[PDB]
Amino acid sequence: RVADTVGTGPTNSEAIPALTAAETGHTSQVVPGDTMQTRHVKNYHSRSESTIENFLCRSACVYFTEYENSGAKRYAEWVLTPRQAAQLRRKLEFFTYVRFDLELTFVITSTQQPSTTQNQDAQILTHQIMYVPPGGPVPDKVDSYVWQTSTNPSVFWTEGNAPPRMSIPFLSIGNAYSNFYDGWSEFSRNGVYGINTLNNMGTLYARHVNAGSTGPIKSTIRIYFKPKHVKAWIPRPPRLCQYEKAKNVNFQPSGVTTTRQSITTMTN
Amino acid sequence: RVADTVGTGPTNSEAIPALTAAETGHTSQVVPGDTMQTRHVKNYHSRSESTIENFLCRSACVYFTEYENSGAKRYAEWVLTPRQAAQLRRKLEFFTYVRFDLELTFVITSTQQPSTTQNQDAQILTHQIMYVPPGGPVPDKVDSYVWQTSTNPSVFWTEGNAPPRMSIPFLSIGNAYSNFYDGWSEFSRNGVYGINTLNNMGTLYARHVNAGSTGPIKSTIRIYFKPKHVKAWIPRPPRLCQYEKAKNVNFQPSGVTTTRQSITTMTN
Amino acid sequence: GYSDRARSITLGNSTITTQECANVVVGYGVWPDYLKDSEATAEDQPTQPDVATCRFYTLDSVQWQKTSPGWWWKLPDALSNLGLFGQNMQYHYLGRTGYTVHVQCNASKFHQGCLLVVCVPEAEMGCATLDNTPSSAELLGGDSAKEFADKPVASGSNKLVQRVVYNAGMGVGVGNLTIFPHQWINLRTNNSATIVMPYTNSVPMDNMFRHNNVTLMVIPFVPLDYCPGSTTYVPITVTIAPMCAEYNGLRLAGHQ
Amino acid sequence: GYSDRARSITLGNSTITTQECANVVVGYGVWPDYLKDSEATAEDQPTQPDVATCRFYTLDSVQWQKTSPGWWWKLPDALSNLGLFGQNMQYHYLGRTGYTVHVQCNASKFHQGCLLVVCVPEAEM
Amino acid sequence: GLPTMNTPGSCQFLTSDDFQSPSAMPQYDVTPEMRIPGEVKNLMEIAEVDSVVPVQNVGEKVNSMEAYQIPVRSNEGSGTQVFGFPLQPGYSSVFSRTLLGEILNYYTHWSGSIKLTFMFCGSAMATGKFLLAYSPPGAGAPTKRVDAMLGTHVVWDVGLQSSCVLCIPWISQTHYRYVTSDEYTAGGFITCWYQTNIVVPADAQSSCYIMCFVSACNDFSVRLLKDTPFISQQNFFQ
Amino acid sequence: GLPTMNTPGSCQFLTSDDFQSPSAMPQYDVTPEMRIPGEVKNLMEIAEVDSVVPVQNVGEKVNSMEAYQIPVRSNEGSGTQVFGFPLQPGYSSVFSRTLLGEILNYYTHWSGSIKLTFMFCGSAMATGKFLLAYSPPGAGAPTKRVDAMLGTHVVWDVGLQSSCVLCIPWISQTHYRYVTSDEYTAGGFITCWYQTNIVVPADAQSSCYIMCFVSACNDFSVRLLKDTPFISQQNFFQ
Amino acid sequence: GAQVSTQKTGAHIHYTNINYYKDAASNSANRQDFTQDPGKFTEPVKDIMIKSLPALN
Amino acid sequence: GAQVSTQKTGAHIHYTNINYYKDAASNSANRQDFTQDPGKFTEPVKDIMIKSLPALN
Ligand SMILES: CCCCCCCCCCCCCCCC(=O)O
Ligand SMILES: CCCCCCCCCCCCCCCC(=O)O
Repeated sequence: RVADTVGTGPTNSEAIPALTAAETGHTSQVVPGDTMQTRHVKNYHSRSESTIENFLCRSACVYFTEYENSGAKRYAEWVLTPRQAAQLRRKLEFFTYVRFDLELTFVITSTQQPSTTQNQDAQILTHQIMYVPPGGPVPDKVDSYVWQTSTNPSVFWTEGNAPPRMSIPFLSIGNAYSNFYDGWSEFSRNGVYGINTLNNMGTLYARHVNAGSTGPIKSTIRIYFKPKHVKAWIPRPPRLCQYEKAKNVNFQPSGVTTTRQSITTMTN
Repeated sequence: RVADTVGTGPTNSEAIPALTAAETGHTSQVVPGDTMQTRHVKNYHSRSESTIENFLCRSACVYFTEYENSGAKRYAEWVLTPRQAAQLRRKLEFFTYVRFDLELTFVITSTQQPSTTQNQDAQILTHQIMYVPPGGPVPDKVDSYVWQTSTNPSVFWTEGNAPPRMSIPFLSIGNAYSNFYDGWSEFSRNGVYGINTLNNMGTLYARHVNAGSTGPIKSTIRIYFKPKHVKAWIPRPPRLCQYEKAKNVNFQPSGVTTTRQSITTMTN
Repeated sequence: GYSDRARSITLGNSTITTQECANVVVGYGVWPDYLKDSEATAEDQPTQPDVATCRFYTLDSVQWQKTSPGWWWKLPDALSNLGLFGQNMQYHYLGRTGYTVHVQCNASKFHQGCLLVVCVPEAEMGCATLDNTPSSAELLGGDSAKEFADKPVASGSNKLVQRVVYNAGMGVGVGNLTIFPHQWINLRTNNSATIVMPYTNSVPMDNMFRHNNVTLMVIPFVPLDYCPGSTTYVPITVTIAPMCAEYNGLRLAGHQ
Repeated sequence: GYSDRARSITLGNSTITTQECANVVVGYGVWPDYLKDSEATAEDQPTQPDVATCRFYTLDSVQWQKTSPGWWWKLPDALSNLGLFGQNMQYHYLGRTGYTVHVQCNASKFHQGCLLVVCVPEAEM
Repeated sequence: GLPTMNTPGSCQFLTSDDFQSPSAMPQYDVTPEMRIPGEVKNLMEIAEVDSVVPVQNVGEKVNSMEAYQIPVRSNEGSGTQVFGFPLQPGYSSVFSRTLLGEILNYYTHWSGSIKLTFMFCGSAMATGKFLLAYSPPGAGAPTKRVDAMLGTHVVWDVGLQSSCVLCIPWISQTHYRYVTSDEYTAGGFITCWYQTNIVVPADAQSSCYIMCFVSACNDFSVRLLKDTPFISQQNFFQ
Repeated sequence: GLPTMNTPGSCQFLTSDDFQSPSAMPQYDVTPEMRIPGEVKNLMEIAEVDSVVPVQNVGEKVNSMEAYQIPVRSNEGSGTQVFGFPLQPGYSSVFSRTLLGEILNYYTHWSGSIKLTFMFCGSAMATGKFLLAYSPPGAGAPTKRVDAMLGTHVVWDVGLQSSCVLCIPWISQTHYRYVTSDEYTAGGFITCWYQTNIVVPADAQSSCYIMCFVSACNDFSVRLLKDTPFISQQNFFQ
Repeated sequence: GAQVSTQKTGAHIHYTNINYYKDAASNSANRQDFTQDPGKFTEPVKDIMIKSLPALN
Repeated sequence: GAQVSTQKTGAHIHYTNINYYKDAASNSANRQDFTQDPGKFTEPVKDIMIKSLPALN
C-alpha cells in the first residue's frame, strides 16, 4: 500500500525542505505537503504489480526452429541462450545478477510441404525433445543410439493435446546467473571476452519419432521461458540502443532520445 | 420472498388509501387489500431471477471475425468494444454506470476454402490470440517479433478441444465503467463527443501459428463476454429505437409504441 | 398549525417562498454533501466559496404556448457565466457540486396543463445525421434555453441535434423519463416543483466545462389551454442553487 | 543545525525560498487574523476564499538604475486584477485583509547600493 | 495418478454455467470503490416505479405526445365509455413499451398485482366522477356500465387530490401467467366509464385530459429469463 | 474412477498462468545463496531514484552531452522563459527515456506525485532567482510570468545550496492516468521563468547551465504490465 | 478451507465450494444476493407520506 | 497438509493450495511478496540527512 498524504497548512519558518544539495548523491525525500498546502487523503493503491516476481514471471518466446520428416534437416539443435529474443533479454538486463527457477513450455506445430507425391494419408506424429548437459554425447544423426536417453532428460509428445511443460531448478556453478561479465576466459587476458565466457548451459535437440506420412512435413518448435522465485541484485540502466548479436554487448551509437522543436515546445 | 397478502374486511372510514397526488413524484404504495376485501394468502414466490447478477451474468457473442492461413488477410484485429452486438449493449445500457469482472470465452472454428490444389492432407491447426493494452506495439505483419508476448497476455489453442476461456478484472482508471458520457475529449468543447471519449480499452489480435495444409483454410473467431460480480447505478429507460453505430447514441425517430384500432379495442 | 403546500427555502442571501407546492424530491435518497478524505484523489487543499456560490441563480423565462414541444438546460453550462460560481469554475480545473432546482409556473383556476420536470444524469444526445456528432452550439446554449421539436429534424450533412420530443433527444420513450428524479406541475394543483439532486458521477471530481453531469428537462405532456378572455402569456421560470460546491486545481483563467 | 539567513514561506500553492535574508518584520507586533464577533458590524455571513485569494501574486519587475528616485504601489489596487482575489473584491462591497510583502533584488559581491522598503498606512499624497 | 473418469458433458460450452477460470492479469490492483447514488440490487426496484401509459395509440397519435392523453369532455348523456384494454402487461401495445412491459419481455412468466394510477389534468373548476373497472375472464368484455359495475371497480370522485388508484389483484388459476399471448392464461379487461359527467362553469374548457401510470405491487415476480423480441440487428454496428 | 467433468479452458496455454509442473532434474542440490549488495524487491525502488533529464533535445543536441544542459545567462530584461514541457512522464520525449520513463513504458496506468530537482552549475559568484511552475490542464500553457504565477509555483533563490525541488502533486479527476497519449487524462504543463536576473561581477562568465533530475514520490504506483514500444528485432540475434 | 452453503431449492440440501486461484476475480458469480431496497426510487420525497392520509393537507 | 491463504481483492476471501511434487522447484510463483526497501539506493550516504535541514552546514 502506497503512503497517505498528510494535510498541512501555511508556514513561515526557517525550515527549508525544498532547498537541498544534489552533489551528495542523495535523492531528496520531499512530499507534496512541503511546498504547498494539502488535504488529508486516504490512499489505497498497492504496489503489487511492480514486484520483480510479477514483472518477470510471464512466458516469453526465446527461440523457434524447424525440422523435417524426410530429407536433410531431420533434427534440430539449439545451444540454450535467452539473448536471441529482444524482449526477455531487455527485461533481465535490468539487473546485474539474477537467480530463478525456470518453467519451460514447448509449442510444436507441423505443416504439410508442397510436393507431387499422391495417396497421402498421414498418421499422428510423435516428437521427441532431448536435453544434453555439457559433456555428454551428441546425436550425429537422427537414428543414433544417443536418443535412448538413459540418463539425459527427454519428453515424448503426440500431436493433438496439451503442450509439453517442465520445471528446471537454478542450474549454476556460481551463486547467481551473471547477465554481464567484464573479463576473459583465459588468464592471459585474451580470447573470449564478455558474458559468452559464462554460457556453459547445455544443448536441446528435437526430432520426429515416426515419419507419419509418405509426403513431406515440416515441424516447428517454439521454446518459452518463465522465471520463477526470482531474486535480483544491482539494478542497471535500460539498453536504449538496439541489440546486434547474442554473445556480446555491441551496439551502434544512438542519440539520447527523440527530439522536439524548441526548449519551450509542448509537443513531440 | 415476495410479500404476503393480508386479509381485510369491509370498511367505512375517512381514510383514503386510493386517493393520492401523483404530482409529488412519489409512487403510491397501495396493496390490493385497500380497495377491496381480500383473504390471507401465504406467498412463497422468490425474486431470485430479477437480480442484476442473474440478469447480466450470461455469455453473449459480442463479435466475430475471420483470418486465413495464406494470402492477404493473415491475422485479425479488433479494438475491444461491446457496442457492436445489440443484445448485450441494450442489457447494460439499462444503467448509467456499471462495475464488473469479465469472463472471456473464444469459439474458434476453421473451414476449408474452395480451390484447385490437389493432394491436401492437413495437420492440426494451432491458433494464437494476443491482447495489446493501449500503448504497446502492434503486429504490422503475421511473422513479426511482437508475437513473442514477453509481457502481453496471450493464449495458444490447438483445434479439437475445450474452447479457451480467461478471467479479466475490472480494468478502469475510474471508479465505474460509464455506459454514457455527455461531453468531449478536449477542453475546447470540440472534437470527439460522447462515450467514444472513454473507450481506451486495448486491442485483440488472432493468427494461425502454423499453416497446417497446402490448401486454403479460413478460421473464424467468436468472442463471448460474461459479466461477474456486477454493480450498477442510476437506472435509465430502455432504448426503444434501433441502434445505428457503435460509437454514439444516434438514432432514427420512432413512434412511442405500436398501434391499435380505437381507445376501446382489446386487440393489438 | 402549518400546511404541506407552504414551503420556504433559504440559501445564501436568497429565500424562495411558495404557497401551493408538492413535497420536495431529494435525488436518489441522498442529500448533497462534501467530498470525504477516504474518497478523495487530488492531494492539494480545495477552496469552498459557500455563500458566494451556493445561492439561487434565476435564469431567463420561457413562454408556455399551446404548441410548445418542451425545453432543456445543461445544468453546469447554464450558470457558467453568473456571479462567482462561474468565476470559480473558470479559474479552477476540477469541481464538484449538487443542485437545488426550483421551476415555477403560475396560472389561474380557469387554465389547464401539465409539465414534467426531470433531472436527467448524463443525458447524451444524438445527431440528426447518423454520420457525425452534434455541435456544442446545438447541444448547450448558455444564457438561454434549448427548445425541442414536434417533428423529426431532417438529415443531411450537418451537426444538428435530433430534438424530436417523444424521443427526448436520447432515443428513448419519453413516458419512461419518470425513472429519474422528477416532479409534475399540474395547473389545477401544483404551482412549482423542487428537486434536490446530489453529485452523480463515476469519478470523485470532474472538469466542469467539457462535461455536463445532469440536465433539466421541462415537457408539457398535457397542453396549455384556456378560454377567450383570460391571460394568454404564461411564462416558466427556473432557479438553480449549487450545493456543497468545491473546487480544486487553481490555474490561469480560460477554457482551452 | 539551521541558519537565520535561510527562510521558506508557504502560502496556498506558492512557496518562497531565500538563502540570504534578514529577520521578518511583523507589522506593529500583530499577526493578521479574522474579524471577531464582538468587533463586527455587518450582519450577514461573510465568504472566506482562503487558498484561492491567500497566495503569492508576483508583479512586474522594475529596473534599478544608477539614477532611480524610487517606486511605490497602492497595495489594494495592485492586485485588483489578478486571479480570484480581484474577482472577489469586484463582486463584493466590503473587504478585509492583511498582507505579506516580499521584495527581492539580487546582485554580486562587486555591486553596492541600499534600498528602503516601507509599508506606509494611509499614505495620502 | 489419481484414477478418474469423465462423464457426459465435458469440454462443452454452456453459456449459463458457473465455474472458475485462470486470470489473465494476475495480482492486478483494482480501482477502489466510491459511493454513487442510486445503486440497483434487483430489477423489481425498477418495475415498481410508475411510468406513463400510451392509451391513445391510435393512428398517427404514436408519433406525438397525444398517445399519452386520454380525452374526457362534457357529455350530453351518461354511462358511456372512456377507454378499455386487456390485462396483458407485456404483450398488448398499451403496455409492452412501458418500464414494466420492457422488463417483463426479458422473462417468460409473471405474477402479482398491478397498480394503475390516474391523474386528472383539467382546470380547478371542472368536476367529475368516473368508474374504473377490472373484469376477470370468462365472459366477454363489458359493453355497458351495467356489466362493468359487476366486477372489481372503483368510483373516482374528482376534486383536490387529482389522482386515483385502481389496483388489479391477482385472480388466476395458476401461480404464474405467460408474458406472451396464451388463452390458457388470459388476464381480463380494464375499462373506464362515466359515473355522472364532467361539469364546468362558463369561460372554462369543457374538454380535459387524463393520464395513466402503471406499476407493480410488492407481490410482483418474474421467471425464465429470455431474449427480448424488440431489439434486432442486420450487421455488426460501427 | 472418480467421475470428473472438464470445463472450457482445458489444454490451453495462457502465458500468464500459475500452476505446478513435474521437475526435469529431480532431487537436484541447488547452489547455496550468498549475500550480494543491492537486492531489489520492487520496481518502484528504482523509479524513486533521480536521473538526469534531457530538456534540450533540439536538433543535433541529442547526439552530445548538450541535451542535458539548460542554458541560463544574464538577460537585459525580465520575466522571460527558460524552458517548458508537458507532464507526460512516459510519452513525451523529455521523459520517455529516463529511468522513470523507461519503467513507466512497461505499464499502462500510473499514479502519484513527481519530483523535479534543479541544480545550478554556474560560478560561485553568480546569483539568480527563478520561478518554477506547474499548471494543471483546462487552459493552454502560460505564455508569460503573469499566467504562470497563478499555478503551483516555487521561487528558487540561487546561493549556497545549489539545488531546488519542485514537487508536482497529483491533481487528477481519476485515480490513475494513462502512460500513452490520451486527452481524457491530460497532465498539465511545467515551465520555468526568470524571477529577477543572473548577476555576475567582472572577469566571470555571464552564461551558466542548469541540470534537471526527475524521480517519483512515496505515493507513486503503476498498473497493467505491457510490452515496451522501444526494443525491437527483425531476426533472432546471434 | 472449504465453504459449505445452501442450495437453491423449492418451497412448500447443501453444496461445497473451494477457491483454487489467488485472484478474487476468478471466483464464481455471486448468484445468491437477494437484497432489494426500492425506497431510493419509489418514494424519494423529503417528507414522509402516510398511505391512509391526504397527500395534500 | 493444505495451505489456506488470502486472495488478492480490492479495497474500499481465501484460497487453498497443496504441493504435489517433492521438488520445491515445481511450486507456483511467489506472487504476493510486497516488501520494498528503497533505502539502499535513494539515500546511501554515511551521515543522516534530516529533510527540513540545510544539506550543507
Ligand atoms: C527435456 C528438456 C529439458 C530441458 C532442460 C533445460 C535446462 C537448462 C535451462 C537453461 C536456463 C538458462 C538460464 C539463463 C539465465 C541467465 O543467465 O540470464
Ligand atoms: C489473451 C486475451 C486476453 C484478453 C484481455 C481483455 C481485456 C480487456 C477487456 C475489456 C472489457 C471492456 C468492458 C467494457 C464495459 C463497459 O464500458 O460497458
